[PDB]
Amino acid sequence: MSTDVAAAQAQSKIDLTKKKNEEINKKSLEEDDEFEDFPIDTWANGETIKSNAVTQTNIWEENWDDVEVDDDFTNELKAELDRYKRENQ
Amino acid sequence: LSESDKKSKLISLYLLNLLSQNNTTKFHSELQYLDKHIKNLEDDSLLSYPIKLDRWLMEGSYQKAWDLLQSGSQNISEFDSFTDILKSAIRDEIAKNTELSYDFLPLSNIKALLFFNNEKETEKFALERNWPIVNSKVYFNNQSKEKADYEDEMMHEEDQKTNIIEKAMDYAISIEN
Amino acid sequence: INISNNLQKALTVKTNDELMVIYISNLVRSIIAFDDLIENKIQNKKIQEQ
Amino acid sequence: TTAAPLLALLRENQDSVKTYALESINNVVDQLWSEISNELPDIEALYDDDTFSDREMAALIASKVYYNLGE
Amino acid sequence: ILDKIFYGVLDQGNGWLYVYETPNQDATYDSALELVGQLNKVVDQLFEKASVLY
Amino acid sequence: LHHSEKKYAEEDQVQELLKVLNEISKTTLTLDPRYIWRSLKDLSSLRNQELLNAETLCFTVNVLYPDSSSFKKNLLKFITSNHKSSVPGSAELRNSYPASFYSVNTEKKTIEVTAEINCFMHLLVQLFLWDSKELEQLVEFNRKVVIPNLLCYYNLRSLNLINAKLWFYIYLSHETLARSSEEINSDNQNIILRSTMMKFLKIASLKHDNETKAMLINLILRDFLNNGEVDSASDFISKLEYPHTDVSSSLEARYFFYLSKINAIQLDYSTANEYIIAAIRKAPHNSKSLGFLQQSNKLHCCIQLLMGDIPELSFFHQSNMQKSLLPYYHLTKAVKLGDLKKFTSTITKYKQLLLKDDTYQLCVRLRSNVIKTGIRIISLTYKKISLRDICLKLNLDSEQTVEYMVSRAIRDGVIEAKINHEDGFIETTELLNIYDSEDPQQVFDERIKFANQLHDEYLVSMRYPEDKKTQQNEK
Amino acid sequence: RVPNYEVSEKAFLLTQSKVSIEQRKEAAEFVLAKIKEEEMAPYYKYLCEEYLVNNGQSDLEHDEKSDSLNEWIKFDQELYNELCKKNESKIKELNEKIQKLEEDDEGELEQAQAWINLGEYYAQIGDKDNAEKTLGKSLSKAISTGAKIDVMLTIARLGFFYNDQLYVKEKLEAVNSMIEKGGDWERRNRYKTYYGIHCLAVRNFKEAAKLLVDSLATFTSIELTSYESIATYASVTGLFTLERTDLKSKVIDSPELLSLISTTAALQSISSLTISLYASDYASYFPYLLETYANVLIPCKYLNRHADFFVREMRRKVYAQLLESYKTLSLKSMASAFGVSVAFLDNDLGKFIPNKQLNCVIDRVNGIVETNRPDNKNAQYHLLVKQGDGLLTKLQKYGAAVRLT
Repeated sequence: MSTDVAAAQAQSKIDLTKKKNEEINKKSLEEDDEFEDFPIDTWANGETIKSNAVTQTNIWEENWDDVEVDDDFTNELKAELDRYKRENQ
Repeated sequence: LSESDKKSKLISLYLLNLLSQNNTTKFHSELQYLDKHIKNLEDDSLLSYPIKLDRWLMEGSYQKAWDLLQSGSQNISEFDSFTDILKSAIRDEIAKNTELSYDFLPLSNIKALLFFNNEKETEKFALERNWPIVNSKVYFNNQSKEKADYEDEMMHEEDQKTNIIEKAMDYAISIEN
Repeated sequence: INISNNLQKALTVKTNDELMVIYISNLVRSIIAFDDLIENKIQNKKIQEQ
Repeated sequence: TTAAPLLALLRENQDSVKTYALESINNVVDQLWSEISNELPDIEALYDDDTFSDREMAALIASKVYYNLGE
Repeated sequence: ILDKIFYGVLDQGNGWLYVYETPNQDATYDSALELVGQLNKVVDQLFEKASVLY
Repeated sequence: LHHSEKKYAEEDQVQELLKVLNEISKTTLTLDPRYIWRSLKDLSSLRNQELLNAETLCFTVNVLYPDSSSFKKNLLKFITSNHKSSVPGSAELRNSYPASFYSVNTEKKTIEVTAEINCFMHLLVQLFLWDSKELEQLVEFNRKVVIPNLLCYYNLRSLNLINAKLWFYIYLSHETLARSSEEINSDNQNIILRSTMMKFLKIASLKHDNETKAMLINLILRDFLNNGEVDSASDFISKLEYPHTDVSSSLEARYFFYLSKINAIQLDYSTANEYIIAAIRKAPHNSKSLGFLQQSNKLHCCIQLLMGDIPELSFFHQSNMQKSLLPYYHLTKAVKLGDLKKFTSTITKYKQLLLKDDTYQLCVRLRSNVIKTGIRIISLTYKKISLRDICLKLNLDSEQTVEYMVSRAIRDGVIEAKINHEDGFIETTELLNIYDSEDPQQVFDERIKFANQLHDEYLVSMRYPEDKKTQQNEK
Repeated sequence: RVPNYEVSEKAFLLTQSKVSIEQRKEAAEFVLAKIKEEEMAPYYKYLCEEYLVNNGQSDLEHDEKSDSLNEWIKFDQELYNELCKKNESKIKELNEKIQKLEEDDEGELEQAQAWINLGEYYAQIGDKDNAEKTLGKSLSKAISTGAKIDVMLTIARLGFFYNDQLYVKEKLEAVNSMIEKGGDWERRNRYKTYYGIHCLAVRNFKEAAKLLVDSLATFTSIELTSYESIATYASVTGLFTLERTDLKSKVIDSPELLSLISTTAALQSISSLTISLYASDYASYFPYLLETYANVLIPCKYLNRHADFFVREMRRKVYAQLLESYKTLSLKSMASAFGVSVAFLDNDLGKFIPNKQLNCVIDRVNGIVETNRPDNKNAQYHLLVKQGDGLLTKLQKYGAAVRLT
């Protein structure tokens, strides 16, 4: 896979025969790739990887959302309420 | 015989001892060592006292710490030998804070904040902590001045400050080397 | 000081490109080097014959 | 393991455990070299005194440690 | 003020109008943004050269 | 048949060996033997894993064995015996050399140069244990034989650098055996292991063998992170003299990783942050490095939260590591919002996953930083804000309580505010116009010097392989 | 070709249930009508694939949901039987005729043209997979450059029909390569509008804004949604991207918008917002905000993803221009301007301020709002130094990688 911006770290490095074994060692040092433990641990498949539009699939650009609260409900309650108070003043 | 009833008791007291130096450096380093032994085997249930105390000062609630400590004088054995040091430590901690927070405080308000009930004790601490309370108003700013000056006063000092002229000299030599 | 910063950094761009260029020159010269060794085998024997 | 016992023993002012401790510190010296380098001036304190006949042992810890420190 | 045709800022904390007629934008600093801009573009392109070495 | 497959493999090994042996016979070199050795190491491991078990046995038999044959044989009988490929003329040969270990010469005993051969038979076996992937007794036998042998004689520059790659396997097999089982006698064997590591470094210190020196330091650091002896390790790191100019980039990444973990636990998160980003850049993007990257990137997210810096939303999305970094993601959203209520949920839900990465010890410290971030929100939104208002939003307990939270937080200068007791509000003091001040000057000075240093790296590297090519016969 | 974008557009209304009940129901009647006529039965079933047990589903073809307000989506097996009849029939007949044109020999012209005629049928019935193949054979055989532009576009329109934005994405890179090689202007206009609508669907509205102004001045209508819709897309992008001055000059120097006045509800709500925004009336700014939400974003395929993103960003801009003109405001004065109560305002400001793209602070006790946004030398400094860290970082890593290798 990738880390950081995908093209900036993808062009930077490749396998040579000299380095190849040595990477294998750093993974084993950690013990596991750590992406085959995570599915076991949830006991099926995730539930909160679908929590947000960017979280779901990385195909859209950022929208900086994390709350997911529609704002149209709260704005209608605001509009109508200021108006009645003023009217009956 | 390596993890014992006795171990759990002696680790608790040790942690208070590191804490009464008011070093967070050793405390968390020691805390890490414990994860691997007792902290989840026999659990925290007596080891909870320095760990809750550590918590309440990291967030900065001194009320919580004070309360925990007050009930920790219910625990009469040897935990109380550290209680009296550690109440003193909350004050000293608070007194660095107040320099930044306030520049005028009343005499009643300095007392309240440091958890005292005796005005004579407030003014006594002030001598020792090097505050000039003159006319019942503290002058935190006087104190800052002296503290800054001393760190300049010991030599290091041309390059500590840095000069407008000196920057250009450094850059110049690098290019022509 | 800020103009000087951009300029020092501009000169660093220029040099990291000159760093990559000579490094390509070396990658190229590698092929020539390999070829030369097999070739020098043939030459040694001839010069001793004469 | 740790050198932390050995520090405790020099810090104790009963002579027998100090003699002992010179011997034990030099056993584990090239393992616990960083830890005991911090509290090596203690070890030197015992060497300067004229109540000890285990001066040579005490010197000997430092020589092995000091190499490993890099001087 | 949105036209910028006399600049200034309007303060309703007391009812004044401050009329600032001072010069805007340093020309020298501003052209430094396009020069950095170009250096930030070029380095992606230098990195295209360095794909040769890899 | 089966024999034919071991012979075709063997002849590859012999050229690489023959080629190193001459360079070191002339005068010792470091890097040129090194480049050859690194290629060979990979190939040997791939050939032994996929093919046979007695392909290692063949070579050991063929050359003089000091005890290696008997040691190989013990292993092979347990996992299904072998007695084939013991034939003569594959054991009366000592391979082909021009005369350096040629079949007639070695029998004649004008020379005997088992040195390097000893070193290659140890690499074969050491890889084979790790290829088998069996623990228990097999690990123990591997440690016993090879270590005292290498230490009876004084090693040459060439042999010492070989022995660094042997040492790795020793630590790794032993460490997994210890993490699989709890046996009380193993603790006592760990003390012996610690002793051996540090002695290897001291021997190598004398010979100036730069790769050996770096490789050992990483292991010792690992060993501290596993045992909880963070306490010792503070000592260790201030007395290192680690090489950077003459070592492999895999070591240099590992080294940078360890430091951030140790520094972070001592409540220095400033230096922690710089060290992890450097380890990531050294370490590639491949799935070969995959478990390394996952752990490194966990620690980086947590670091930025410990600062109050907070990682962006960009990061988690553009990585394809979303499921793995899920506990950190929820943390990052939680800390930001200043929700104590959410935060209590996040570290509880995910508890186990965090502790395995051993960032859990760090994470608990955020229940406080969650509060400090939250009151920072309040002072930005509202410049001057009543003591009462703050208590309402984050469920704080008194005016007096919040006074005190903010008193600790502004010593660290997070909030960057000051409390007026006499009016009853908390007032941020920032208004910029710091361009006027001498602060930017200080910043610009630092930027230039990071650049001057980059010129130095460029100069030393660029011209040095040119100088070699000219000396070389190529034009 | 042409009926296809109408169907897709109507269907979208059934996908949601946040639209009005009476608007969804008229739209549903329409769709059934063209299901019969144009054979849109496969796309009817497709909407059910995109829910799985989500609102808008009530289908008798498969599972059904009783929490849906949709109830006009309910399939029949009359719908299904009518389909197999029509599909089977049409295809056998039309292919047969096309086959004889291939037989009659002329390679460049006759065969290539015969291959196009399949792709219209498969587009019509809304199968992407079969359309692509048959129209691929056409491109392979030498034909005029305009034709090639037409056909690549035709494929890219099937990606908006199903709403798979990526499908549009890939294919239009091929238009941008062939646009200059062809070098034709007829179809240049079309391109600017397609790639425009692509940008509209994603979060890149800057690119859209520059492409869509051109769309107004000159318009080609083939395979592009109705022109009243194209005005509505232009006004969205202009308000979101551009600031007071540019925005203002743009909608006075576009005769096309002004001659058309209002003509549908969506156009009206967008245009209203516009006037209020540069004219500095904030009383009526706020009703128009609510109105745009209902009638512009939700009905559009390409802005329903942005429904919430749109309101968020728009409150920032309005506030920015206000803050520009004032040194200080009182919260109560600032609330009366909008037509919202005192408490109502404080929430809204406080979601924007820690993110720090409003660049003001609120003295609560003084009740004033202060504005400490720099526009001096200090502002330039903030921009520059942040970019210069980024140059260092880029050189650092790429540096290190080349020295080691």
